[PDB]
Amino acid sequence: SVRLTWNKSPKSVLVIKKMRDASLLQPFKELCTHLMEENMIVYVEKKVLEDPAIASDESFGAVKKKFTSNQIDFIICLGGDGTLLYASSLFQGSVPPVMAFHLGSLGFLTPFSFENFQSQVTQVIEGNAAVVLRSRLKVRVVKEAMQYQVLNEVVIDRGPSSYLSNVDVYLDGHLITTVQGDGVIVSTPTGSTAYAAAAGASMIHPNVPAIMITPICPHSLSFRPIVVPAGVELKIMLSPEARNTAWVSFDGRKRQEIRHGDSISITTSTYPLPSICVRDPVSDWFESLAQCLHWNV
Amino acid sequence: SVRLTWNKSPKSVLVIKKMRDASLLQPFKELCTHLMEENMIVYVEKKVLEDPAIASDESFGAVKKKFTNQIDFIICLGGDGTLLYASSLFQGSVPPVMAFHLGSLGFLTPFSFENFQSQVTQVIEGNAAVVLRSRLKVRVVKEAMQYQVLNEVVIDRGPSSYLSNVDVYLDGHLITTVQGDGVIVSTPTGSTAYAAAAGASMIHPNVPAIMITPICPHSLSFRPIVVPAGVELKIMLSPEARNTAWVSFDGRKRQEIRHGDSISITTSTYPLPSICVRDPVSDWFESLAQCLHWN
Amino acid sequence: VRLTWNKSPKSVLVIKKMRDASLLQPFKELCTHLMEENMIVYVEKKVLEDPAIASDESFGAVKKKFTQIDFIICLGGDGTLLYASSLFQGSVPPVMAFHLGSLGFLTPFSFENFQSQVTQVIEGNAAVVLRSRLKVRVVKEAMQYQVLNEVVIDRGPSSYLSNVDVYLDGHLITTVQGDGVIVSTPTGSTAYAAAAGASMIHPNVPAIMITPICPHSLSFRPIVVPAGVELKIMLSPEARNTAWVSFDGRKRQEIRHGDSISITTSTYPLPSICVRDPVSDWFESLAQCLHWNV
Amino acid sequence: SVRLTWNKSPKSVLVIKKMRDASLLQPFKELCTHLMEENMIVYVEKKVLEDPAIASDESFGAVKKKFTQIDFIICLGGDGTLLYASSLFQGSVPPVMAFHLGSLGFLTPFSFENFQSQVTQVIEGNAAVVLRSRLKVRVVKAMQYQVLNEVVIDRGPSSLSNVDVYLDGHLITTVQGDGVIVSTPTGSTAYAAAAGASMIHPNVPAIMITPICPHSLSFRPIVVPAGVELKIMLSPEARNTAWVSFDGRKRQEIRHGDSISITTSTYPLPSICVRDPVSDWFESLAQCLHWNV
Repeated sequence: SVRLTWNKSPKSVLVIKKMRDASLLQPFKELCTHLMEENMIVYVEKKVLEDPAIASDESFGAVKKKFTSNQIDFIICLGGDGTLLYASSLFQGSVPPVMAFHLGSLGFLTPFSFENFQSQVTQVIEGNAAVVLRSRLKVRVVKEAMQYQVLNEVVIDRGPSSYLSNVDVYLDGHLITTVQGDGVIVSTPTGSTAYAAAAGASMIHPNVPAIMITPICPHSLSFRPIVVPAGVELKIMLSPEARNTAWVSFDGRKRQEIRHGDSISITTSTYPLPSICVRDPVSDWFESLAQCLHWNV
Repeated sequence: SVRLTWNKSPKSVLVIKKMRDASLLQPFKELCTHLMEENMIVYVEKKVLEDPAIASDESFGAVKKKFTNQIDFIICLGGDGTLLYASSLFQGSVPPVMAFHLGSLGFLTPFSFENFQSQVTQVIEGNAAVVLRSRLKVRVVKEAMQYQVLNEVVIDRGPSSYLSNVDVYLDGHLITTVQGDGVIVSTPTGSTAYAAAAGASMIHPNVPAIMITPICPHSLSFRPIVVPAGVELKIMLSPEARNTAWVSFDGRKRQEIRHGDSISITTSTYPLPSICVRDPVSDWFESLAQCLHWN
Repeated sequence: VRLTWNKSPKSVLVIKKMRDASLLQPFKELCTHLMEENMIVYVEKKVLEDPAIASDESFGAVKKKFTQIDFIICLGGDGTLLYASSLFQGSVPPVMAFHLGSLGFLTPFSFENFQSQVTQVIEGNAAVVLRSRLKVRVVKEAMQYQVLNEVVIDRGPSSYLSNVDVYLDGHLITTVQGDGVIVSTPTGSTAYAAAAGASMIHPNVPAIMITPICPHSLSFRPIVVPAGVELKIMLSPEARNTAWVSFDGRKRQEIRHGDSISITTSTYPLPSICVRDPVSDWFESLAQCLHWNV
Repeated sequence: SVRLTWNKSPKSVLVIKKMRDASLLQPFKELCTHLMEENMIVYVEKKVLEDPAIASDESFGAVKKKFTQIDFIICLGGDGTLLYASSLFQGSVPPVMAFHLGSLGFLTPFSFENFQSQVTQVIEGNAAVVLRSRLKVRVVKAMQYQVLNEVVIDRGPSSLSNVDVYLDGHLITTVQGDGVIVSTPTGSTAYAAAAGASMIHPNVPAIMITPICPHSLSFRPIVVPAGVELKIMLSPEARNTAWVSFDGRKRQEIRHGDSISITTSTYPLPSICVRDPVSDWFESLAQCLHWNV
């Protein structure tokens, strides 16, 4: 039940929109006006302020000139479960608190509703609103060097190919299983409702410190989606007696092939992602399950 | 349980080897010598009799010369892939197929290689039980190309990313729109194939039905369904989708399907008969036990 | 599918779900219309004795005209058609099931404009689904049953694992260990069998399902076998305690070491009339009731 | 990485046997003689030393008199003995070492071969342990229970079940079906696994909620933070009694006014690992339930 900690009053706001959506153009204008109305410096993505849709409207040009890594104090995200992934990408270090709004479809990371947004934003800036310290994974891909921070899942699966994958999974140098099938969806508790859920994984509340291992259509019918303690060091590498190679993805981002020499190491990060909740960590998660994924209906 | 009907005594044998396996050389040589001992014409794949392993061994050159709608009986070597190749090579009325498992045992390879001469003589002379395995007549129409599929036809997100939105029409009615990795519409014989890894139930090959199984569906309440055999399926991309989908036929040629393309699936009239070592039922459960660890 | 009455229908057997006030008034409207035509109406003798139906003197006018079955009309959801099969161990006549409120897998017909729908079934030809049933025979150290949805062998007033052997043509296939088994017809694939992880089978597939209840082994999945097979389930000799058998949520009887149960597809199917077609009715039922898509 | 802290050298040992097995009769004699050989008091259940098998054998009568606050627990049997060990210790339970004579379970890491050398290491040296979580359960009609594997609320001698589940005062779900199998991470490999639950390592501090054959096709097992307050009670509608079981112990009947509350206990069960907590758990998966062939 961590409430909040500002230390110094907020002054920098990084507003990130899902883009490529006309429906989000108009609500973006209203929020920026109110945020700019208060004595708060507003950061917006560099590419966002130069789209033809935002450039054509000369009415909004009044505040466009007042826009502007390590000085962001608070993040506002527009969009459902596709924007918070991008927010974590720009912050490999300590990411500030993130408040996500759902305009239409409601996701697992977007509790706040857009109606009466002025009152909700003022409460976060002035008052205290409860947060969930969501866990993240740091993955290192060693080539025979390149870290990543992953919020939902890292997937090691067969890319363009036909043969079943044969990749070995190590847990603290104590090789546990060799998964044969499409792949594995090693994931955080936040990703338990993500693509990992489609593979038969159980749904973990984001306050449970753990790392999940879930196959994608395993060949063995007794292979279950285990979950391991948070502080363990994983290591996934191709088995030496295995034809064809495998591809790795990071929250639906850059895909790079791993061969008989490359190894990926997974460990829980020390820089969590705080997401603000509208009511409380427990009720919002269960409300999200029913409204989005139909947990009980 | 239909046994056998030769009409005329067998004279042509088509032997397919799994290939790319040195362990299959000597048993193949022994079987070919035994078959050539009898007055039976032996057909072997043309590109099989040109490998460096089969060319270097000059001892086998004594019988190498005697090789060669004209096949009466099929002998298969390999596990669960050789019968796929045989079905691919025979788009019409495929003759009876007998499969031998040399090491690993599959769902389509009941016969053991020990005392192979006696088993082959019994199959040729006597009557042995068969399973008339069903196949699918998939037709892909472009904005023209039929295939016969024994295990499964898969429509999934191929060399690309992002979710999939493809519509499934059954007898002209949109039954469902599957979102996820894809769908594994398959025969009962494929119920133990990759369709099984996606959560499908295990259907005995004497059940006349067609299965529909998703690959990691987005909705938690979307269970595999099985539909009557004599149904006409039709899978095509949803109009409100951007990324195209890729279709595979038993792990064979993959072709991307765009908005204007549709695939139609219907039970074939040319089944694949596979001879059983003991009976059509017990062999399936034995294969489930050892091959797949059913319990 | 090409329904022929041979002789025009004259006997109608109406079964109500009972213990439901909401079904009292709709029952009155249908019986008046059915009695309006020159058609003998059969109703269960215990139906016309409830205080609710006796108190209303207005309906007493046609109560006397109630009373070899040619056609069956059912009211209720997924619980009435099971009772309809119970009274007919032989050739059950076609059954038309109405849903008032909740919609089930056995009840396609909507109660609105029931007069037009009933007249079409009586006069015109409608489409039917020949639902498969199981001839279950229990032999002690003989009681024969007909089961439409499922026969379940599981622990009852006790709490321990189960070790029961499943024989298939004398070639015992597995010893299921866990809660039990839900051997069932395709019509029961949208029932308690489905709650155990069974795939949903269209009722035109002629096969028999075997679905465990919480099996102890992780790699043990529901199987479906050809319809014409003879199943035989009996307790394993090296197993303590006993198991209990249920027939569509009906009488339970304990089976001990010497008792065996034999299951075989019946030769007397249950014809259920569909509103549009055998296929699209089933898929609509999946979405509206079991949420197969959402 | 805490391993063990005896503080005071062990002097009291409670040896509990799975019983009802002739194969376990002989190994029981060997261990008790060796444990009594060292200057260490041995406790045995009072009903154990009265069976015809133990009374008839006059050879073992030499030390039968010397049997008699427990400092260390030795268990014989597979996955059925530590449940009995938890029952006798509702407070702080001492370290528990379990031997698998034949069948290999999840709470029984130690093998009986070269037992004497293994016993000396535990008494003298330090061995790694798993602080397994337990659930304190209150049934209010205030009879508490401590549960190691699972508490099950399911239909019993009857024929669906409509029972409500509350989490910190909020109705999270209403489960319809056979019932709910709320369990600890140690119970994830127990009958909770047969219900479709994922397999949780016993070092993950969480509480699992899993249905038993739920009516809805989409009702996935959920796992919640350890320090949360569960409260399960019958729905006001669908008046039919449900039954509650605690690791297969006394099955009670819950009516409309009965409530069951589940929270993580503050008295864990320390089970001694054989080589290390991580590798031992994966070894048990391969042999017991054949996880990935």
